Amino acid sequence: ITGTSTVGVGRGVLGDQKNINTTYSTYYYLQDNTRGNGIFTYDAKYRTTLPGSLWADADNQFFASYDAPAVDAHYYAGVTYDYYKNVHNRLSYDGNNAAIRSSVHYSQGYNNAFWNGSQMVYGDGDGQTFIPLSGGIDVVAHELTHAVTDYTAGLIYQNESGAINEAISDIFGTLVEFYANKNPDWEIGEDVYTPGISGDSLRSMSDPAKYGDPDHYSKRYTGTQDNGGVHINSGIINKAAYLISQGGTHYGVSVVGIGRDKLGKIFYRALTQYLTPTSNFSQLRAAAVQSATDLYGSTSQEVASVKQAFDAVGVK
Ligand SMILES: [Ca+2]
Ligand SMILES: [Ca+2]
Ligand SMILES: [Ca+2]
Ligand SMILES: [Ca+2]
Ligand SMILES: [Ca+2]
Ligand SMILES: [Zn+2]
Repeated sequence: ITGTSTVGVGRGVLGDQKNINTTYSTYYYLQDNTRGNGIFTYDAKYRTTLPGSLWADADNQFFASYDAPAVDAHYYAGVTYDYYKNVHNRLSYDGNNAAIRSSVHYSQGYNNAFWNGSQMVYGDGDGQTFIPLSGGIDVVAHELTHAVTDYTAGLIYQNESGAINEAISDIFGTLVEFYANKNPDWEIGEDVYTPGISGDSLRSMSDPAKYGDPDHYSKRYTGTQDNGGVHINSGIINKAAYLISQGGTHYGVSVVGIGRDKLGKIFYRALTQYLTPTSNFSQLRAAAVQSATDLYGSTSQEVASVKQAFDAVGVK
């Protein structure tokens, strides 16, 4: 990890070639010195001990199929870092250029990725439900957005707070996907979910109900599974964010879209200035309204659209 900065080349999960920032010191390591205090990618070697070994490669070429998840975790973490820096003027997830660490090849057949409070972790999937999860830029950015949330609002991962936490990760995962401008959509995980099946995804922001997730507060899940429905009730907020950006009429309520850039600015402000660990949906609405008010004025279209969107999904 002390060495010379260089640039290697490899192929990612989906077979695309990309340049990656590496560090040379006997081996070439997946250590990007160009961004903050660095982006580091580790090999968990099919175990669950973390972080594993800093990824070392003999020739700075990453075309082996074992390499692909590392390439994409390393690259997409850099893209995510760039999004936050360039769009929101935020230096890494803590605002002080904290090193970003990811481990790939976690466990065997593991159909998930997560932020664990210290680092990102990516399974390879079982090859049927998922292919390696770092192949999805929205997934990567979703996970690194959990780190942002943890250092800012600190939304507890349960019940309504947790659903907001999840939605924020989907929202910013999608915004990063649009920033990178590679096949962007309002779906989550499409690139890595069900390689056998075209056109599906893990979750939809444009139509959460496509996969049985609620799109109105009246349909919220009230039981105990999934920490009180954090991945289920996120759909209510996701739909609201989609409406703020894109517009539409939902349960008879019409929303004029204000676009993705303003969506991002409003929700970033809400997250960093107004939300707290125990914020519920009604407080999110208030925070988003206040944020839009701060940015655009109390009689703006932007404020009106935020109100309309939350009315559309039944959040007062
Ligand atoms: Ca190599
Ligand atoms: Ca091997
Ligand atoms: Ca996409
Ligand atoms: Ca997507
Ligand atoms: Ca699929
Ligand atoms: Zn999440």
